Amino acid sequence: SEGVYRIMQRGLFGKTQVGVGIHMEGVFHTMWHVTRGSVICHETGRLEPSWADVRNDMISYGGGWRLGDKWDKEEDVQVLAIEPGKNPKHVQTKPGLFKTLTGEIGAVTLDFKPGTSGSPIINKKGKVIGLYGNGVVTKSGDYVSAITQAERIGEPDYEVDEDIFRKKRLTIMDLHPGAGKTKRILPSIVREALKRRLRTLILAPTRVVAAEMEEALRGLPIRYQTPAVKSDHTGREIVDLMCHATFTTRLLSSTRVPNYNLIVMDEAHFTDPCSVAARGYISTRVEMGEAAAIFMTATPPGSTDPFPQSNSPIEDIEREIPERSWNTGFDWITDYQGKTVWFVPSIKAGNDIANCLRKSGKRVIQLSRKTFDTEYPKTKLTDWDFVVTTDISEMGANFRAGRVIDPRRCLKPVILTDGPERVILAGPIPVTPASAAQRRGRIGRNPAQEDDQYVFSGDPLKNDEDHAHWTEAKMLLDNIYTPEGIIPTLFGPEREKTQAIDGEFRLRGEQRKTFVELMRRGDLPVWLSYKVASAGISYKDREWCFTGERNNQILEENMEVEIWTREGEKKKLRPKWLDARVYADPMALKDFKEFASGRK
Amino acid sequence: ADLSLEKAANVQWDE
Repeated sequence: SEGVYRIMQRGLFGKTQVGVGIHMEGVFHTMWHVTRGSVICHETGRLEPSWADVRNDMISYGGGWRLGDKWDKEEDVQVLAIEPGKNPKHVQTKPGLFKTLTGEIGAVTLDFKPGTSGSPIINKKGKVIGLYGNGVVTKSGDYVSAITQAERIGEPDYEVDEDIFRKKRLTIMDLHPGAGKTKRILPSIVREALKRRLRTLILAPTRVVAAEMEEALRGLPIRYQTPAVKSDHTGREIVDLMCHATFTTRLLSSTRVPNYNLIVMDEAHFTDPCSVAARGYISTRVEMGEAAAIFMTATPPGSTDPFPQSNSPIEDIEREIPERSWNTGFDWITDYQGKTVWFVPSIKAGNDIANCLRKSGKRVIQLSRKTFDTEYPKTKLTDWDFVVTTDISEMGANFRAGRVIDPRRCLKPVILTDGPERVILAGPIPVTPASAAQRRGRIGRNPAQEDDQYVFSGDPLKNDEDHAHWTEAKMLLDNIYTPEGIIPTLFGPEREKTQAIDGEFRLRGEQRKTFVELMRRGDLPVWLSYKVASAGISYKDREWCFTGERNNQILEENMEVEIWTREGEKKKLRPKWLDARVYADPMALKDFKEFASGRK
Repeated sequence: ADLSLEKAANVQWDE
């Protein structure tokens, strides 16, 4: 509700007035120095900061600045002073316009006590034209207390939804996280969907993101869909929420294609083959006119700006960043007094940096594609200084940090096509500008005393047309059947990455069945599972993991890996087709071992 | 949280 509000602080109580703020329309406007970023609560709902002018001393809660009224030189204003422990009083004066060093500002020569800082300044019209900007005491001397406010904004903020529901229409939402968000926009469109009685699907990249949607949509009739279920259908006003990989593995497994006519994919830039595949299908369903869909992303496929916009200002520092352990030179890493996010190209690389900064006495959390859904909640819960992470953190991973150290690198999987066909982990090579923009994205979403900093190294590379994922999604995609007998294609811009012809990867009969199984139960990469299945090898049959050249022998910690089979024999792990991803990290390999023995 | 609100006033010019 609109008006004037006192700002009380306690814990342990405590209870003293720090300043005054103004709620107008639906947004709260007070001084920066009063809250300094701290959250607020009242009779209904908490308040999150989104806009703040650091030096200019003013902050906005629940969207950008809203106060649209200006003072004019030589006039008459009214400071509605809300003294701490005292009743509101209007104070009128003739406000002087004095010289600063930037230019010229208007102010009032009035003195009120600390904890009044942020009282409204009212014009003859009645609309608030500024805030009581302490201070005070400017040279020279006495006062003066500045008439402090920003320029009209614009946009910022705040709704309402365009009719993006009309079938055969696809929308990209260049959502800015920090303004709100899956907090404000997603329930808003979901609500509107139910009113239009549309078969709705929400697609969230990780599980823990979907879990964050679940609560952001508490009350709403929404059912999470376990991937261990081929299809679920209740036949009532219900919104399915699932992981991207759930959607595609369902489209693969079950023949019961539910005819959603609305599909909202959050973080639609995920280049995981499952996600690419999903985007492929959903796109074709839009084309059918059988569906309309929304793709939420800060960096839509195609986008190449490594420095997009943010709701909070980011400093972009370019430096040298270590790849192994360090000693001297790189003190700025350690010297920093705040929470940091660090992107490493691989899990192995991760372990160095951690071990190295662990010596400095820094509480570091490690993140990888597997450990993520088990390690990310710890970044909220426990106290820490450094989260080292792989590029998994590009998918809606929200951290409360101030710095991202991003050596701008990664490993990309590649299929070499000379003699034997195999997948290797190329690099570390430079990331995509999109992926850079995304890593940087983690930072600079909360207004902060110091602007958040993106500390990077090197220029990204656009071309990833040899990435396995694209051709891996093609084989994923064109093994999903449709009731209209149409072959699904890669989604628009993403098409130009695959040089393959449409459908060529199609697997007939119950080879197709194996290909699904290998991915779903045996838990193998798409390329691998494809080559094994299309060889007519049954899912139980494992004796292919032992027929390779000298070259194909898998290694673990510099030693030949030798496994104990189901029928019981020690055999050197030597796949026919070599896919690097199965041994790229211990847990992957550990898991592949279990498969190869027959215990899966 | 540790900060709170208390509605003390409404915005209007004194005629």
